[PDB]
Amino acid sequence: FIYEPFQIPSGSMMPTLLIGDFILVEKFAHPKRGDIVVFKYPEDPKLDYIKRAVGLPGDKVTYDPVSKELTIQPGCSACENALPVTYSNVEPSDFVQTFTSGFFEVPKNETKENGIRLSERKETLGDVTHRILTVPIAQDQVGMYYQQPGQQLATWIVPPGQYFMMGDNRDNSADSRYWGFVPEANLVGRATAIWMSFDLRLSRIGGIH
Amino acid sequence: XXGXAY
Ligand SMILES: *O[C@@H]1O[C@@H](C)[C@H](O)[C@@H](O)[C@H]1O
Repeated sequence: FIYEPFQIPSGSMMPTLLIGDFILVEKFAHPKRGDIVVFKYPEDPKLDYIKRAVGLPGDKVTYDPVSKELTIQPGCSACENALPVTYSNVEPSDFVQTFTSGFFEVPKNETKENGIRLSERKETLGDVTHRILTVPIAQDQVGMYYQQPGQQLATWIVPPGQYFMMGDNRDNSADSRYWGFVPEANLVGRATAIWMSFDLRLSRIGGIH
Repeated sequence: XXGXAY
């Protein structure tokens, strides 16, 4: 297995990956659902993106922008079956976002002026659980989504050999919702570890949770 | 290495 280091400059994967993390990526030789995947950006392959592989080839992906919850129906290209997906109670996150924008780690009992407290919950997609963050005052403008020809707004059927990527910082992630699918050829590898974290956040070094 | 990932 070949391993490539990457730095995380954006908050698109909060709280799983924070700005200032240096990660290791294990290059492929296929990603499973829920994998944190680094890939070459389709519109501009000179740029590398990191998102969660939320949709696999053949998946019917539906996103409710109000509840900010996903519905997945696998192997459907009159669908056959539905993937077990669960959501935990929404609770305050450790983070406050200011409104341009920036992220701060504020104590849950404290408040930051000109800021909004982000919400946190656990999303389970079949076998894998991870956290997502949501901005309580934000909601996607479905009209800005990438619309798949033949499909309704906010529903996508993942073509064979391609993937649907979504960030964990749900309201702060330029992902498959806006720019479409990620082709197999574009996949770089799977994120495995945090080798180093600058603000030094040595407590972050280890596995990805 | 040390490239970025957005
Ligand atoms: O590459 C760096 O991070 C991304 C998110 C920004 O758009 C760039 O300007 C750099 O700061």
